[PDB]
Amino acid sequence: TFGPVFEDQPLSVLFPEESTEEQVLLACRARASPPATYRWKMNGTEMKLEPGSRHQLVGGNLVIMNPTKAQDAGVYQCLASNPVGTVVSREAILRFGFLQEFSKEERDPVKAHEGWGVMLPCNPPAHYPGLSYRWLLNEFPNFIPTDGRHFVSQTTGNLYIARTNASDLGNYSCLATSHMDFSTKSVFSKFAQLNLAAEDTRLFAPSIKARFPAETYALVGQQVTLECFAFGNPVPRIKWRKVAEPTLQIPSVSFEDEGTYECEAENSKGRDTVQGRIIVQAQPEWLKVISDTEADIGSNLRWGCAAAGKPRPTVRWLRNGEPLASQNRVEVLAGDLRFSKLSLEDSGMYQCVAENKHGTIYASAELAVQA
Repeated sequence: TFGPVFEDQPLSVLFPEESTEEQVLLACRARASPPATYRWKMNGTEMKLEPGSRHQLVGGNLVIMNPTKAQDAGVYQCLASNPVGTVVSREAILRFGFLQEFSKEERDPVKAHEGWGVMLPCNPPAHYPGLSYRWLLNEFPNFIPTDGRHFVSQTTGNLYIARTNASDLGNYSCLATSHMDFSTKSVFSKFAQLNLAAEDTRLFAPSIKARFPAETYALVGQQVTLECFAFGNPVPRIKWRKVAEPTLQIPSVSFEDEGTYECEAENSKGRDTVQGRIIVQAQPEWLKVISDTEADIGSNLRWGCAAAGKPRPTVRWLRNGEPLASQNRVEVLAGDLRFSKLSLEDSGMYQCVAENKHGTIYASAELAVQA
């Protein structure tokens, strides 16, 4: 006979607001002898799963009836125990995917001058997760092309023109698109009128008005997009370097791509520059983990775990899914479990828990003290 070994664990779920399914599963199972009983935790609080209930346990599996952001969004964790002891699953995040439509309330007039640079605000509906942004001239689907006189941000979704013309006269609408697992959804706004008053004849050294953060935090492998677009006359040219498009794309980052990046808006009259720093981070991943150990009574044990990733993660310890700190019999150091002479009250499940700002991983094993 033996203690619980996880055969499947809950993974984070993006339940789309809408949906046909009137429920949401969070999987969990463990092989154990005798058969393993299950418990659940939400946001750190334990779950009441009861008879005539809405939070239903189906043999290890958590099934939540009619889920809502306002009631169900959060962090869930499975707990698998039997006479031998408890182990705890990875945390799974339950999030809700939605996109509202723009207000049927008309847009604020945005009037500028010909030759002047002008920004048109998207100001988009409530949404999760992040969106694509395109803009529309007069009708649908009459798209604005991104060419250098035009720029649509993928943060704010605001349209930018560096210099206005006679060709830019018309009505404008922001089209927000959400991409999720089984559905794309595009919503667009009421049409704002761009009025263009008397032509300015003057020239302006470029001013960057679409910047990118002082610092940008990304994981290894992530796509990275820094935005840099500038007002100016004549139409400024975007230049990038490490210390020719307005957005610098990094298809998959390695650690080398860390450092200060510089954007140069430069027309013939001057140059505006902007500097930001990319920090390359990484998830905790298991370098070494504890194994099911069979030990004699009164013996000693050197147990250990270590994890990679930036920043260097912190190794916790759990006994039967309970925060373990150093105590009479047991010694604790970062990722080290030293048993100063074993008792039978040690025969249980143990886990090491490595974690940083980016994630928390788990590794478990059974201790069996024998005579």
